[PDB]
Amino acid sequence: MAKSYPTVSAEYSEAVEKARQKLRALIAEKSCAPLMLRLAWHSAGTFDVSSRTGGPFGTMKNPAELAHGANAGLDIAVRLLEPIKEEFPILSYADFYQLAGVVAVEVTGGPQIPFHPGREDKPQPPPEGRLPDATKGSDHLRQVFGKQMGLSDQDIVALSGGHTLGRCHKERSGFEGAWTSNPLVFDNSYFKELLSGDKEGLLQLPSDKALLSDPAFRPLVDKYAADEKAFFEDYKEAHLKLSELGFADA
Ligand code: HEM
Ligand SMILES: O=C1O[C@@H]2[C@@H](O)CO[C@]2(O)C1(O)O
Ligand code: NA
Repeated sequence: MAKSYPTVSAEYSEAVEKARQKLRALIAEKSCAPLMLRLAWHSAGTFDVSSRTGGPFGTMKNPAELAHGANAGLDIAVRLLEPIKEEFPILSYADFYQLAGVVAVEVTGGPQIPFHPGREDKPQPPPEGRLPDATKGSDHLRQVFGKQMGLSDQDIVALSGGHTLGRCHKERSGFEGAWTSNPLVFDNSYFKELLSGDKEGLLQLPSDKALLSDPAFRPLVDKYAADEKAFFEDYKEAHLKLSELGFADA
């Protein structure tokens, strides 16, 4: 009941469904689901509840936001998706990029995340510096996900499981390597690799390791490593919340 979703036209809803189908095909065919999940997350994760600035309002299309250091490489994702966007002028970029994130999780075998249309494209990007710093720890994660975005500790641990997709690139973040042996498969392997310690061929960031030493985060890592269904349930809830920060609040 925390949300009151806007009414959109039948034509808007039809465009969402047709765009979903085109996104499913493109993301699968080009093997770019991890990049598209990162696009949606960096679009949404800039929300700050105290000022109600940032969040999933289409501003990743803005070259000034693409130039943020944390967003290196997301210009590739924006350009890959633009041919589909041009077929759906009625849709906001805000909705379109969050739909891409939902589809990315779907096509890699993850949960079905609900999607509610109607986000506005806002003119001003957030200030640079809202997103989490991979070199920091649990206090920082709580400041960013908790105090800025308004999400819970469970949400932090479940959303970190998104690193079951993809990898770090030396020219983008500067880190290099994949978290899992199956970077195009959405499963609970991220938590299993965390628990087993470091191993050759795989990467862990300091922010990942912070989940192991924190007394509230660690039981959730244990849970998700043992129970993929529980991970999918909590991930679905957290991604839905993330994708709607600042949107349709009652
Ligand atoms: C918890 C704090 C987080 C930190 C510190 C963090 C940091 C990073 C870094 C440094 C990269 C590498 C970028 C590159 O070099 O290409 C990355 C990639 C990625 N992030 Fe995270 N991230 C966090 C949370 C999340 C969340 C919440 C999600 C989505 C639910 C997510 C999804 C991804 C994905 C899928 C990739 C791989 C992208 C690709 O393969 O192109 N991350 N993240
Ligand atoms: O998801 C992704 O799409 C890119 C594609 O080139 C293959 O791997 C990538 O570099 C990626 O991980 O960013
Ligand atoms: Na994986």
